[PDB]
Amino acid sequence: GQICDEALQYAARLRELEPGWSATPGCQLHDAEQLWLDPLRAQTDETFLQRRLRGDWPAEVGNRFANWLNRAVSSDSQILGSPEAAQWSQELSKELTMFKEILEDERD
Amino acid sequence: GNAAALDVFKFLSLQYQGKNLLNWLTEDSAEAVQALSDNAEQAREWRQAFIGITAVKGAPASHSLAKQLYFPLPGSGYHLLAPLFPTSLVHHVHALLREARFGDAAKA
Amino acid sequence: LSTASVLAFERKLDPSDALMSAGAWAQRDASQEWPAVTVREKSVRGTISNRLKTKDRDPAKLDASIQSPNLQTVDVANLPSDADTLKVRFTLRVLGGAGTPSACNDAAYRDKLLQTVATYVNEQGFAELARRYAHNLANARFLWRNRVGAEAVEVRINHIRQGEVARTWRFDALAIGLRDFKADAELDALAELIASGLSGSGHVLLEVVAFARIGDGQEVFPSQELILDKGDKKGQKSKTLYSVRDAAAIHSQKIGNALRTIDTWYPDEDGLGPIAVEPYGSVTSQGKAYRQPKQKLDFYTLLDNWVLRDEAPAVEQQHYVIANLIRGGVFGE
Amino acid sequence: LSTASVLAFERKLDPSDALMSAGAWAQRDASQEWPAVTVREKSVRGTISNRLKTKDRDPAKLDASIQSPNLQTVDVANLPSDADTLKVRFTLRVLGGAGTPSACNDAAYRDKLLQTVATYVNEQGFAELARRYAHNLANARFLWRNRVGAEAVEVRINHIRQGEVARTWRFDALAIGLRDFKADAELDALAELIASGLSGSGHVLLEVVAFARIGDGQEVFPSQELILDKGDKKGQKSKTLYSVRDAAAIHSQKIGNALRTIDTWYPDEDGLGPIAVEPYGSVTSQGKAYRQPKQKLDFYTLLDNWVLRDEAPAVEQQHYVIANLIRGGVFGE
Amino acid sequence: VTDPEALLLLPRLSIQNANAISSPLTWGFPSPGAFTGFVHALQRRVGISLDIELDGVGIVCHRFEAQISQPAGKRTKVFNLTRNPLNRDGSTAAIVEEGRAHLEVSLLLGVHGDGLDDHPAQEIARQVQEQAGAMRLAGGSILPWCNERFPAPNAELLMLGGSDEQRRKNQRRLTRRLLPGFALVSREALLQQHLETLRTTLPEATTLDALLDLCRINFEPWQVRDKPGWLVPIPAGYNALSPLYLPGEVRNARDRETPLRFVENLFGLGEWLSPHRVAALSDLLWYHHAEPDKGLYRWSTPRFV
RNA sequence: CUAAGAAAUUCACGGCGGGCUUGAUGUCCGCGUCUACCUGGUUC
DNA sequence: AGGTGCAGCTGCT
DNA sequence: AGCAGCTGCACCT
Repeated sequence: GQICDEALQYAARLRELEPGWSATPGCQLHDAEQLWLDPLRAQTDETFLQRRLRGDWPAEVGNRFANWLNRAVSSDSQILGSPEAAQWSQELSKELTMFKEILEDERD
Repeated sequence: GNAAALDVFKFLSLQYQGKNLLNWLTEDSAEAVQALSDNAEQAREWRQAFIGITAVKGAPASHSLAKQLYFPLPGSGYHLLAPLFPTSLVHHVHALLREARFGDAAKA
Repeated sequence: LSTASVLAFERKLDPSDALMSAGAWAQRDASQEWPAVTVREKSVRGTISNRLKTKDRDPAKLDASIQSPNLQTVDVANLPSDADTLKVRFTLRVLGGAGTPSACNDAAYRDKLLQTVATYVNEQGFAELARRYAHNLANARFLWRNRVGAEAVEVRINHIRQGEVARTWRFDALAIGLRDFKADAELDALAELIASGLSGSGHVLLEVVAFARIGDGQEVFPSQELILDKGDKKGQKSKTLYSVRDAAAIHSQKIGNALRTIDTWYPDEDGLGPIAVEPYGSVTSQGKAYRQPKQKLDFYTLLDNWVLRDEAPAVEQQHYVIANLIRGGVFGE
Repeated sequence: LSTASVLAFERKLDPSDALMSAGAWAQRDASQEWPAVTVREKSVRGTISNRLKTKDRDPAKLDASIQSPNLQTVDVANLPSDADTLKVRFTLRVLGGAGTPSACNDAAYRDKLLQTVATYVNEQGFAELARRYAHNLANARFLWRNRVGAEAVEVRINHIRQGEVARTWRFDALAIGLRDFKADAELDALAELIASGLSGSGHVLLEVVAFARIGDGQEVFPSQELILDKGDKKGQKSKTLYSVRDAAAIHSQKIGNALRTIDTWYPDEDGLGPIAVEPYGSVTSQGKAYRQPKQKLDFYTLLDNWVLRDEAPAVEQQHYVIANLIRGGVFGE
Repeated sequence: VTDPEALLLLPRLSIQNANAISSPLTWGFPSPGAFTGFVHALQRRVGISLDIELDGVGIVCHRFEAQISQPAGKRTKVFNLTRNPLNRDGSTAAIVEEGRAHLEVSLLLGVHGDGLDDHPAQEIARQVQEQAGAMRLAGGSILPWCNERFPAPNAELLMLGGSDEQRRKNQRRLTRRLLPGFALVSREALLQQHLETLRTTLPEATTLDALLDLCRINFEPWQVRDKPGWLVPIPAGYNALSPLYLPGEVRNARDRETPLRFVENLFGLGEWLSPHRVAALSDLLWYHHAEPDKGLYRWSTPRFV
């Protein structure tokens, strides 16, 4: 629960602090983090710039953050075969369930 | 007090070392006569002089360079608070801190 | 009646820390994206050049002592090697209500002081003191060593009412000297604004920018800090210069000292020019103190004779008492 | 009468850090977009080569110490392999007002000190000192080890008034030696300009570029930095070189030391080259002090006899005192 | 000490040269007694004339830097001092030490008055923000607006008017513009239960603050004990050590119309939280209460968790 | 009505001379990515 | 980059 | 004909 809030504050102060956000290296691949933890429109705001990340469904970022969180909490047959890995996955699910509601009230 | 008197406090501070007459310098003069080796008036003057360490010794006053803040009452006027410096609490915390920093068991 | 045992005044005319950036002349009107100057480090090595002792000179010992030099590491700040000028920016607010103390013990001393300040303001305004305070904004005394040797210093001052500019002022800081106080047709509007803000209604906000054409790659002089040093084998000092967010800066009290250089009425001479308004008026770059208490021209005895015994001094020396009431301080019996 | 307890002066010749870049000769007129010289690092593996104390100079100890090598990492700066010239560029400004101190306690001392300096400047101008100062910009002495063994050195000097060029000078730095002070017709215009700056009648800002033709891929020598930790055997960094934003450079005090190599008046010799002006004029490479205090020819003896007792110390030695005042420092007690 | 009718934002207060030491035992952020005294002074100078009451404060620290230094690679820090004027004889003066800091904070206030009903909200917010930009907060002056940016105008959120879903969406709206930093709350019950857990050795409470502001490692018979957040030792009011005097008794008093008392600090525990992880925004607010029969003058944050 | 109220750290400076980092080497074996779909966004 | 207490002195009374 | 001040010196961990 503390590790979620540190990432929230780092996304709120890191990209939001610097007043610049150019095109990412490899924009076909570096666009998920550049869309989620990215700023609003700027001087390079094209026609499909202010109508792409604010109009699209901002709910893939929760599963993308859960995919990063799955690496930190190690899983295997030692935990998945027991009944503690199910609760250890359900706690991360209950934490990342608010990641689309608290992390999706800006654009949508 | 003044610094020039501080060495005299050493003569008032040796009564807790070796002997047990640290409270025997002024009153209970059985240890203050065979070890004092004086008359009765000299013993009375010494008992009056060494008992003045623990006295009040001052009229209740403050200064213009002290703090004196205001504090609000529940639905009334105010109170003037004059905070002082906790010498003894600071000395106790300092003695608890330097031993944890360096000492016998902390270094072992 | 007597003097209150607890007496205190609050600082009016408080500035902020000024920030330093760099760029080129004839683009100074678009100087909002100019990059900041930064503090770096370098190493120096010198030899014995101090006035050594009167009997330990010893012409074989000086040769043996010259072979071991000194070695340091210092902080330093320069302009970039393509930038021409230096920009110094700060803000100032005038606070108003310059007669009322922040703390006073008696109720009779308080009203006697109140009516004394009331007769002063009713007889003459704050116009002389504001005309002298606006000079150190019209010229650029607040850049201390950055003003020496420059070929062009200009100052832009703008007044801020809402989130927009109400009025603007542009000066040429090298024409207005550092010795006399003369009244121009443009300095009087700023003096009237400072005098209206100093009379009690609220606060008045100004923003002061100074541009100094200093060279190209030359070094600049921010404030340096006072620390109690390290004392080990490592490098003890860096001759540390002051920074806000990786940008070289000047302190607030140094600019406040530069704005206060007012009184030419001290009884030594006006050969040193104006000094800063202090009780027992002393100069740190001079080692000594004018306005000694052996004469009757310090702050305490003048206020004691003006409030208690009711003998008003000369109209020149009436400005000095109001000046270090605007300055502030803690005084007690 | 005695000397004041606070007495400080500031320097009147301000140079900057001299950055270096590289290119090809016969293109030095288009050398504005030449790329800079960068600092790299490499590995060295040395052997023992110092004197042995003949206490542990055994036949087996030396062979044992040979097998354990010392491995270090050093910084290095070379020219590119398609470029043969080095270009060094800096700016300089001459301030003037070289008699008035920066801080002074006594007012009876500073008035007669200003009287002494004023009778010097009225008796003879700043022409001799400015001639000897312009010589050290003509022959490129500020390139210290980048000047030995060079094929050709050339120096350009500009005069800047606004963002323009007022006058230009070109010199062959190898024809003008490092020994004599011989007057040309083109060097005297630069001497007149530097004296006009030092006197106070004008603002003088110069920029100096020096080209040195060395060879393809040869090693250049920037300023060297202090390493705080003791040198440690087996891979520790051993030397570091000075830099600005990814470009090699020389310190400002090192190219300032090569401008005040002026005085030939020291009593040891005059044909062994000019040395730098200093109190107890001393070379740290030689490990000795000319102008010892046992004689009467150091700065603190001549200054204290010229002001306190009014004993002029001969025209030749009067340029030494004024050059020391142009240098700066804290004199007195 | 009621639930406030409205909340008042003060969006980004930049303070220069505040007081850093704040206690005879700590040195970090300034004490919250400064913030409660600031809002009481603001009430005395505005709310008497605008017919409102201000009692609560919420301290969200956006950023913070201190004038400190690091000597010789030692594991301590010192304070950068200022240069005072010379003495009367003209030699030097003795040095007293004080620490200064540059902080940027935000303050949410609680309004209980009846002035809300008869006047527009934005006028009250604008007048409070305009009057607040002319005095100081912690010994350091409040810096005004800078050019080339859009300034933040403060708003008046209404708490006791509306539906509950609209309430929760407004509280989720106002937490958007205050998330960069964190909030500071008090933890008396947590310190009490942690004293009662390890009470089998020594029941002195002062050896508990000095057991949570350290890094304790009892290794294997390499592990670090799980810190539940960011626990900091703070000053938590005053405690008297002298009887109450009369308005003329003590000389050199600040005012001769108010009784005086000598006083020691009290030390408690606090915590820095993200603003998302609270239920409502009125749980944060700091209040102060006095028991003049005792000597207990204490500020704390009630109605939190 | 705020551990309230107040404050100039400054002047000068050559880091520098030398150097051999080397000698050998096997990354191997095996594998099912499948099912669906109107751009008639306003590619201004 | 010490504060406090006392011996001595002055000086016009 | 003493009050008040003031300077300067010494003590001390």
